[PDB]
Amino acid sequence: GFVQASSQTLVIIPDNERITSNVLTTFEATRLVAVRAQQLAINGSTMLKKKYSSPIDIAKQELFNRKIPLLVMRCIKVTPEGQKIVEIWNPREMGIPLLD
Amino acid sequence: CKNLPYVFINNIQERLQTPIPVYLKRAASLMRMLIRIELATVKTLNIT
Amino acid sequence: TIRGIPGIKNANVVKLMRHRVDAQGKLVRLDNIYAIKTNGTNIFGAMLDDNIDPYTIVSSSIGDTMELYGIEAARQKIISEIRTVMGDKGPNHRHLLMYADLMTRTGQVTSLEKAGLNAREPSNVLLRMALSSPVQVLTDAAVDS
Amino acid sequence: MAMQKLFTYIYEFIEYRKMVLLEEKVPYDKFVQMVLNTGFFRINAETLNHGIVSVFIFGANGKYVHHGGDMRTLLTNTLNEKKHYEELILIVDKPVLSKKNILDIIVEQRAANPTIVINIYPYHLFCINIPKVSAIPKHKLITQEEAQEFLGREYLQPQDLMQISASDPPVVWLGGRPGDFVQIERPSETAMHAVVIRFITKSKI
Amino acid sequence: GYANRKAIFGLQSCIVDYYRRVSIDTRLVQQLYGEDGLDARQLETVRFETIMLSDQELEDKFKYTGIQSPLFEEEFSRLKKDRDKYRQIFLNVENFN
Repeated sequence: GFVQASSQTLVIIPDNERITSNVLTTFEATRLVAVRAQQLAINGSTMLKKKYSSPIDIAKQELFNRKIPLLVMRCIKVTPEGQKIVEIWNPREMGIPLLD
Repeated sequence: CKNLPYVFINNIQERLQTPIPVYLKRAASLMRMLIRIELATVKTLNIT
Repeated sequence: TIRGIPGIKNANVVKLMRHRVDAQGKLVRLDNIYAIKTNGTNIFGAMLDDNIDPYTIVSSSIGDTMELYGIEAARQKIISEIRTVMGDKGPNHRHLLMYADLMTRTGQVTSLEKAGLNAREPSNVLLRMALSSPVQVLTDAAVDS
Repeated sequence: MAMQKLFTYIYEFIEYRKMVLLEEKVPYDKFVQMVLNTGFFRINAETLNHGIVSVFIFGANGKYVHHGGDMRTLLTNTLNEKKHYEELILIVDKPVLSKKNILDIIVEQRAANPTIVINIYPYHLFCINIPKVSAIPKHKLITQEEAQEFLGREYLQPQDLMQISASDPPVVWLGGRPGDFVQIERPSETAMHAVVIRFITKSKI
Repeated sequence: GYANRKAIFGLQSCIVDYYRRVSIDTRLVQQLYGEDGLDARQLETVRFETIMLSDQELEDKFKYTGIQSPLFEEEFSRLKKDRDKYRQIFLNVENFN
């Protein structure tokens, strides 16, 4: 039979209708820093001003200084008509948890 | 205290003052209760 | 039956403390209250007695509570009975809430055995294969598609 | 002493469900006399939407619970009576719930009468005022529009909610049917109280 | 180990979603995690002062009489209602245990 599931269309909730929190979870901040540190290990191209000798410190400082070039997508629902309703959050405009 | 349950949603809906689900009002009941005791007028006279 | 209610072997007399609001609005813990802690459960039998308060029958049996009171009372009964086993170093209340809410989410009290898993997540073949017996679970999955 | 408790709390059950009694209430002695001789007692009540609800209390030694023919005859003649029936409550002793033949007559009368709700309940379900039991949280039926608004805000389907049987004693005293939603306000030792919404499913018997 | 492995396989699918609910892939197990939405590592034991007080000690300690405005009649009235509701709920919990 039709094993292949049909393609989905990405439905982005307008920014004034988002229901999830404006504060990053510790999981999300850790994921952002890990992903960005791996990207820097790939390229090394950053807009951070101060010099750091490791990708991890550059990633944390980019998150803390609100310069991280990543977006958080929170998948809210998969409609059985084909839509994938998600929320897009900008970590540069979000609260940052206690990463100590 | 009236805007306390918006901790469970976000600051966008708090600014827009959208309706709050009933189960989220109930989840802020102990913190609403505690704040009204510890921030009572008789206890906050020396606070600007 | 010559005397007593069926299902209960021994009935003791215990002293317990309860709170109450006075006419002056004060909450006072009353220590001079005598209960009957029985040996064996029959909620319906104790309910039919005119010497017992029927609205405050506290059975330790989840199945007895589920049958007579419902799933929401049985949820509170699972919480209470796990608390008793845990003791004084018992976990936070929200971990007891997690057991009871899972065990009662279908409207009936399911177990943490392979029968309860099949009742809550029947289509999760891989989870059910990992628990107890893959060959049996795999055989039904292939047959049932 | 199930008969004595039933004689009071069945009428408490009728009042809690917001119905008007149709016959004059007889005293308890002739209630037991009619249960022992006629084999059952019949209580009729009228709902706000003019539906008629009849409750049959069957004695534990009566013929209707031991012989399926008598039960089939009684149900056939009562359901053929020209009344605006909407709900029949057949209160039987607990062991009767394990008799396959009686339940077979029950489900066959259901099949022959698709628009009439037929329910058979044990004794203990009407031997208390179930809502006033301390261990039972506060149950309340909610409308389909409110439930739809709640589910729409939550991006949920009715099949994702926690579910509750229609034979649950609080739901029975509410009169909840499968497909309905019951909001339960329940005590919490973490938040001092909580609210859940459950989806009412089919009765087990 | 026997009880640990059976408890984990029955509960491991319970995961917090974006509404702070606990569900099994779509199906609600809790409308809100722990009914308060909190982490167990972020809790402090705190005493609520009004619970044990009488009607007169409550009005002596918490009713403000410096300003003769109807606001403070309402502020104290909300203190009694919270006090009464707390007593009602947890006295009932004392009943079924």
